[PDB]
Amino acid sequence: MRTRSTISTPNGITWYYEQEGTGPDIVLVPDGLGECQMFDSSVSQIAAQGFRVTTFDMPGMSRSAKAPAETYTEVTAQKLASYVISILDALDIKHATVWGCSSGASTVVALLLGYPDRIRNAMCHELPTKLLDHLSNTAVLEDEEISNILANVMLNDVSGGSEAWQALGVEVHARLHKNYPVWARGYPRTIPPSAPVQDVEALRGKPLDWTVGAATPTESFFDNIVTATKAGVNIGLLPGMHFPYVSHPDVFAKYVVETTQKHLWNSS
Amino acid sequence: MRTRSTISTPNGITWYYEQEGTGPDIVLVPDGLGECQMFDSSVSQIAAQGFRVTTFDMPGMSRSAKAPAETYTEVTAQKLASYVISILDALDIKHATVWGCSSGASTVVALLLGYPDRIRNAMCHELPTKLLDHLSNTAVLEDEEISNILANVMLNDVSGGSEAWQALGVEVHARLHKNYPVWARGYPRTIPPSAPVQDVEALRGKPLDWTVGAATPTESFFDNIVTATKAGVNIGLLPGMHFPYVSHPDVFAKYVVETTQKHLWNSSS
Ligand SMILES: C[C@H](O)CCC[C@@H](O)CCC/C=C/c1cc(O)cc(O)c1C(=O)O
Ligand SMILES: C[C@H](O)CCC[C@@H](O)CCC/C=C/c1cc(O)cc(O)c1C(=O)O
Ligand SMILES: [K+]
Ligand SMILES: [K+]
Repeated sequence: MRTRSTISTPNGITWYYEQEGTGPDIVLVPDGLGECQMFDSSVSQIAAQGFRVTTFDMPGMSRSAKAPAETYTEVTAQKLASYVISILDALDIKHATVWGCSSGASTVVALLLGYPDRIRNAMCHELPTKLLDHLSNTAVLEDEEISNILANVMLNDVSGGSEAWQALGVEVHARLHKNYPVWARGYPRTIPPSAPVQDVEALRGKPLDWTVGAATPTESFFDNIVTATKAGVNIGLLPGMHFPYVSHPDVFAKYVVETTQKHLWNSS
Repeated sequence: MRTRSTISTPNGITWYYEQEGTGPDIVLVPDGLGECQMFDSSVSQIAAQGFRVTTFDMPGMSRSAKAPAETYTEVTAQKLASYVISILDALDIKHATVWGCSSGASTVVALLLGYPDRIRNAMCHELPTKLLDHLSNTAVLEDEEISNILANVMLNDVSGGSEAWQALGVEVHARLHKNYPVWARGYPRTIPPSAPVQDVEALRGKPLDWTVGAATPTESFFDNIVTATKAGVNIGLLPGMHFPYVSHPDVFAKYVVETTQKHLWNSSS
């Protein structure tokens, strides 16, 4: 029942995407690694509740690598939001619920603020607003050292579940291996300063639901809790750390379905 | 030089207390384990910046164990605040800056709200507001089972620094071993519901500075960040987890000194 295909947008990107289901649109935007196979289990569980679920590899990453260099260098939330609107346009998705973690979180808040008529509601998880020099500094290393450093960070520091992370399988980890240097060179130096959470009053009353990982060290996304609370935005936790859709797919799917259902009720 | 002595209060407690320095009073209230040797390095560093620093073991715990049963059973923030005021009265400490973590955090917020004339400013760290059934359930086990379980929890789950925690040494850990069953039977069922942070508007504008451990899992004191932000109370992080005065004593001491200095400036302003 899964459609697995490609679509070309006039910004030069040939996207790999997947779709499943019929009903209101739910779009799952990847984290910075850009790898939509991380949503595989959850896409079927969400679609089975009466939704059309769409996800895709991000430009320059995995199977969406046929893209111009501007789409995967000096990347900002605003660039990514423009790229996601281009694929929604191409797929004729007029009104979508959106999820994103990491740069995906920055993307979905930029989508909700920038394109309000297009976005039913946004779920953001672990939105990066701080420059971390130790990750910025990986951008100047050789590709093999970047892949080794970041593969270890994901598995041992922020996966929220090392066994589920490894169980993504050899093919996915081979794609991630190639994505690590693209991510290092294009994301950590430019994504955090582009965070669309400088104007707290712009977030107030918006259909935004914000999460942090329950096991994430407090320091990592402390600022997300403070910002959400200042804006009166719903803020809570999902199990695990940076990849709840990998570590806890059934909890993740239930959250996405229940949050979408809450906004469908409110909308009527 | 450090005073190390005992003093009795008319509520029946014989306190073990330590004091060092001259200047404005800073009082370091222990966490639930009630063991003031955890502050030993910090007391000297803080006192050296021009403060009189006082600390003590808590009633029923460590060297303050000669105390009536009411002082270490059915413990609440408000009971602990009344006990701390008793020792501050006994030591003629009229106006104090106070620090506390855990049940100590609940105690210092209860002190600031209940005795505003006595408290210059309060620093609270990791204030418990939720009942945890797995900790409340230790109370029915045998003393040795409680000590073994909670010694392991403190080292592995909340110390913030296994080397520093173990380096407290045999004397301290032998006192903690005896305290674990007292704490388990007296604290976790009654402290969280007593949290004095249910009235958010009562906190607004108060001289309160709130911290959580940087490495603490986000779930543990998520509610503290939310509450502090709702109240407009200063909220930030210290290195480590539940025992920054053990894991990072020099950072802890600098925080206490700088926060006290900030409020001395504001008090004159
Ligand atoms: C206090 C912490 O525990 C210290 C270690 C934090 C480390 O493990 C986080 C690993 C995932 C990185 C996200 C991130 C980082 C960055 O510098 C820029 C970004 O754009 C991102 C992003 O896009 O998500
Ligand atoms: C989501 C988290 O990771 C789950 C694990 C949290 C666990 O490891 C922390 C242990 C520290 C507890 C202090 C405390 C707690 C309490 O419920 C009542 C009290 O009275 C106190 C007190 O007296 O100090
Ligand atoms: K699950
Ligand atoms: K230190």
